[PDB]
Amino acid sequence: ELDQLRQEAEQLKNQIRDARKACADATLSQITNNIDPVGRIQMRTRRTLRGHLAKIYAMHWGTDSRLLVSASQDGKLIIWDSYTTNKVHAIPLRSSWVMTCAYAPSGNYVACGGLDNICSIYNLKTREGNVRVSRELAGHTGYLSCCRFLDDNQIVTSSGDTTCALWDIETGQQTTTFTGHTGDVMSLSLAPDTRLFVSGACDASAKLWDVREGMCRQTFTGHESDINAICFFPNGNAFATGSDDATCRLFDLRADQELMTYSHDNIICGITSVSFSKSGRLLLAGYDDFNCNVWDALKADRAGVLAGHDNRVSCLGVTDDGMAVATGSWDSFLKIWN
Amino acid sequence: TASIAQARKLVEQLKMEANIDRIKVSKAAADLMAYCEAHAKEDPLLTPVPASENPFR
Amino acid sequence: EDKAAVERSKMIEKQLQKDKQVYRRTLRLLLLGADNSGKSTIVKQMRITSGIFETKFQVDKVNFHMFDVGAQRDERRKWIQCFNDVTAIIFVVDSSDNRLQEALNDFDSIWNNRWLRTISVILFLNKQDLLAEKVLAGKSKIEDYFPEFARYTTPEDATPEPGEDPRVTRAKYFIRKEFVDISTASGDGRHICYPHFTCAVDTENARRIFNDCKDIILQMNLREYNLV
Amino acid sequence: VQLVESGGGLVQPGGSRKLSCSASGFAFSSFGMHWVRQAPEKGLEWVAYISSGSGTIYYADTVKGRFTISRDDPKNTLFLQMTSLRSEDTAMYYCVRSIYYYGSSPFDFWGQGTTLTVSSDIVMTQATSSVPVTPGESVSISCRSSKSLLHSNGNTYLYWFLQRPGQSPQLLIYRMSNLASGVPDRFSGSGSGTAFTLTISRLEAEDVGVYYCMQHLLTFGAGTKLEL
Amino acid sequence: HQQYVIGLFLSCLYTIFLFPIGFVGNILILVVNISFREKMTIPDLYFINLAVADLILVADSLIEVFNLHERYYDIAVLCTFMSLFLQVNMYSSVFFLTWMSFDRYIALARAMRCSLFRTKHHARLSCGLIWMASVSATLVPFTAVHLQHDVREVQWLEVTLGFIVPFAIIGLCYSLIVRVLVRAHRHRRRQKALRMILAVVLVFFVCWLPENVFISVHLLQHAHPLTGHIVNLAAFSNSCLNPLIYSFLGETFRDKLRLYIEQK
Repeated sequence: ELDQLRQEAEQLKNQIRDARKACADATLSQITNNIDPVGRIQMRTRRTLRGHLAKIYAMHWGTDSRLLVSASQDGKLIIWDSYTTNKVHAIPLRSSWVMTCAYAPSGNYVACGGLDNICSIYNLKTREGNVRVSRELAGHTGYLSCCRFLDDNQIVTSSGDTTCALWDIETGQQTTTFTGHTGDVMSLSLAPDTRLFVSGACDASAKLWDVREGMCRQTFTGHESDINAICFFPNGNAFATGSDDATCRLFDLRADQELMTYSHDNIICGITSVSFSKSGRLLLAGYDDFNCNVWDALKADRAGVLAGHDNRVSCLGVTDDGMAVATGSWDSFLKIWN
Repeated sequence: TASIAQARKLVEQLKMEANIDRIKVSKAAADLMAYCEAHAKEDPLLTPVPASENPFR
Repeated sequence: EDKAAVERSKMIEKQLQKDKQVYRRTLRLLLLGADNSGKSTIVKQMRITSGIFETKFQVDKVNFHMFDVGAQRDERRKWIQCFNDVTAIIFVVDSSDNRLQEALNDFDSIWNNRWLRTISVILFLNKQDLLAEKVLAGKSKIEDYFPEFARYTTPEDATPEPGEDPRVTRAKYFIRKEFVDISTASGDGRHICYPHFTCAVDTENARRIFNDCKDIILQMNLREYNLV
Repeated sequence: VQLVESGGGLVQPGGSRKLSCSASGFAFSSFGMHWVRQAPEKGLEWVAYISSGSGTIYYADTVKGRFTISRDDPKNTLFLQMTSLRSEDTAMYYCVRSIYYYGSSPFDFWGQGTTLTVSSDIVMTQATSSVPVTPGESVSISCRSSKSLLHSNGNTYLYWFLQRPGQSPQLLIYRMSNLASGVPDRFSGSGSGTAFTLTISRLEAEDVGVYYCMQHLLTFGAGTKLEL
Repeated sequence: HQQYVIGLFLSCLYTIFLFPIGFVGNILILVVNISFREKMTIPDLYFINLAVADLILVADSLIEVFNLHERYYDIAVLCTFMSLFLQVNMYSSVFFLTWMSFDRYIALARAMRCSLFRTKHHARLSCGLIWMASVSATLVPFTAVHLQHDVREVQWLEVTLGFIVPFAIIGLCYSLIVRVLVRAHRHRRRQKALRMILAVVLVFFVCWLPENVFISVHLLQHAHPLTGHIVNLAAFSNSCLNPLIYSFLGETFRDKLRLYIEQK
């Protein structure tokens, strides 16, 4: 039975590959030959948000586009007022080892998680004027890689146990569990309509899930190494990825195959984070080599470099407004680039 | 039993992925290009905004 | 009033400096080791689903934060990025054990990891009394698993602890030599392995860790001051 | 969240007193406290302020030097010692809680207060002293300011307070547009930067009371009463 | 007549061998530690300050080379400014060597339970204090003599703050560091650091002893032109060697320089 089932699975793999290849008439490079290249994109460090003790591992912009939460391995969440560099909050964490942080779209909560296998929800707007833990979402058997708020009550989280889970914060129990990734899930990205989310794992494959149904819609396997970053294209029909193999790949949900790969021969180090600009034309990627490269999404060539970090650029994020880009680094400073 | 059941689940997933229809990569690229065109003006990073408009300087 | 907001930020920065002092004054240790190794007993004997079990203990008025990784997947590639820039790694091995080759491969992976390249390893060879009993009894011999012990002879520098048979000293020094060889193969001077012959009940473990942290911090400062 | 004032009573004009307010149910340290006096048959008047961490302190010109504000975090108590008094100082002394950071709501909670008795400014003017009205109707309570309350940063620092008879004031609208937590959507805030309007849409039996405008660019308005 | 021959020989040897070391090494140290200024350690601050002092002192020494002092002796204010500038620079150099020795002792011997003191803020504060103390040691005696009136007591103060106390502190600190290093190396690369410490202490001793002894003997006793030239050359030789023995005779700053070359 095992051999027969494997043969059937390989036949299905071949069918999927053939269909994807047939759908490949042109490539995004050919279509984007016409469009004039973005040219030289230059952005300067408008702010430096210092005050963290240890490596900054994650950051997330608030929907208001001014406040941004930031996590460091010293057990500190700091909500910065990006405009004035003010520390709005400094939430001490019960677990020093934090690998992810999220900001609720309403701005009322920040989620947090890491090597404690727990995603802690913090209530920013209590009546006591002190940020307190609103919930602790236990149930993962590995570290929390990424977490994102669907709303004030729903949060979906990756894990190093190779599963993604959707939670109901009031109840504190997993509404549904997404299984199928063969390696540690390293990042999420919620679609702008929040009906779909895509997760990259250490098995070098990116999967698309349906939150309401709870099942993998389709799978993408372009990369040769583990995926460290993933972000949805603003249109919601494509998403970029970042892998240790030092290349981004842009997939389209409807073509169900890679559209383009962003890589250069000198670029020989892994990617830690990726995101698009407001229009989706620029694909900002952070790298292990202490700097961040700006790519022309439609084309395949660098449009600039956000050099200026003294250590690994661990996290990167673009305001929902699209006005500025915040990049955190293992040297413990966030920098806002505009 | 366990291995064959897991293989059955994997085969079902593969069948589900195969059954879904797909569009031409050319059309996907055209859609992405059209989206980039539509909101190009409203992308401050793409089109550097003056110092009087952005809130950082 | 944004002036009051700036005052609040000032207060937060004051608290952050207060905590920065504690963070600087404390040393962080990553505890590793296979389940058969008595790392759990090592943390238990410290007299001061979940993924980490922090242990606080203090020696000569210096605080040590020892982190033991708990519920985590069998592959340690990714989460060991966090423990980059810790004071040291305490890799514990069962000397008696035979999964000693698994321990050797694990130690090789830890040593040659990209991010742990500047992290010294306080290599613990635990359960040495059990190794002594294993060798003396003759039920099992390391020659069955490793062929070089049929050729190895005790080096001169091997100081015999009183009451130790020559056979057990030779065995334990062969075990030590395995790990020292793995460490010296890639040791470029950025990180140093610190082998130790230890037992579960030994209260000397905290003192040994403190001494090796003293040496590691001495090397770090020496490199910082351009003396190495 | 509970702030109960202490002291109060009869004092001769040359005498001294000390009002104490004990905070309960919130992190008293993080909040900057105010003292606001409510003289009989007259509107609110801000007395003094002490920021978080016993930092910046301000007093009104009338009581600058005469009064002194003090704060004790361990006891969660706020003190207001008056070395000298007058007949004017007779007033219900409220202790007001406020916190300042982006998006916060200053002056959200008001203590019950104690009635002490005794033997340039941005003047706020309210268009009407009293507004006879019927239940179920909308009322456009309006006020003006000496100078535009719209700051360079981009928000008008205007606050609206409702004082139900026999109650302490309650924050309705802060920064001219934002409803306070627990305030029903009946109320609405609007303004031009120099003139402002609190346009309640449907009156309720609990919405009848005296409405005070305040600026925070501290001065309160004369107060507009609602008569059902 | 051979007196001038020997003097010229010594001056040429100096400006050929040692002066390039001093000058180029000091500008290179400043360039390397300013290009990566964001990544500076506490020792880097002291290295920058000492490099500035050494660069100024070697620039002055270029005058001592072939005794071009007579030119600037023509103007009184110029001579006074040069004298005070050189004095403050030498005092800064000596005090920075002493403070670096003490800071090395703190960092190595007391590496546990001294992180509070050794903060980059305190490092910059100590650099400022050292510079201010050097300026004081230079001006205060000068203005005191000027108001009251090469003075014997002033020269004694110069000897005390120039060699005796700084060398005693340096010797004590580096002896303690040698003790710590040897004891640690016996337990569980330290030979390089040991020989580096001995090199720095010997360089300081050999270069600063001649001038201070030359002053001291005169303080009991120019008729010593060649000897004065030699001692001044040695005093500047201290500054010339400093950037070598301290910065790129070690591995950390050599790696920093390699990175600067590769990337800049």
